[PDB]
Amino acid sequence: KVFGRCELAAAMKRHGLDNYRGYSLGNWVCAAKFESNFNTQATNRNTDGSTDYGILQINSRWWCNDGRTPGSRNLCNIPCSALLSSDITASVNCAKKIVSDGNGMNAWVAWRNRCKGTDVQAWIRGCR
Ligand SMILES: [Cl-]
Ligand SMILES: [Cl-]
Repeated sequence: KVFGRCELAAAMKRHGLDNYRGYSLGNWVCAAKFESNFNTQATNRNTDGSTDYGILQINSRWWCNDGRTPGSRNLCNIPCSALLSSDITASVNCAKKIVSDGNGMNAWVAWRNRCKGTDVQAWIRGCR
């Protein structure tokens, strides 16, 4: 599923990401744009051998199991493939754990490099 921008904002708000750990909804939408281009099916291998999965590019070294990342933890207790669903529920629940872990949204490299410090509210402007 390639989400539309407002469509993703709606789904993230429904699942309770707006202001979760103090991050406004446009932070989450901006993270998704730059991590996955709003594509639930996105996968990208990282230099360390892990892979990032789904709409928020959640990593196989710590958060989900893909069965090919030595030293994997699976702190969200999910197969990584479940993060590619057209339904974002598992991705959102796992992102909640991630963002609660200590460094907040800085856990998302694309957020830190392309969203943090910018006008993130622009990402939900025009949406109902
Ligand atoms: Cl916002
Ligand atoms: Cl924070």
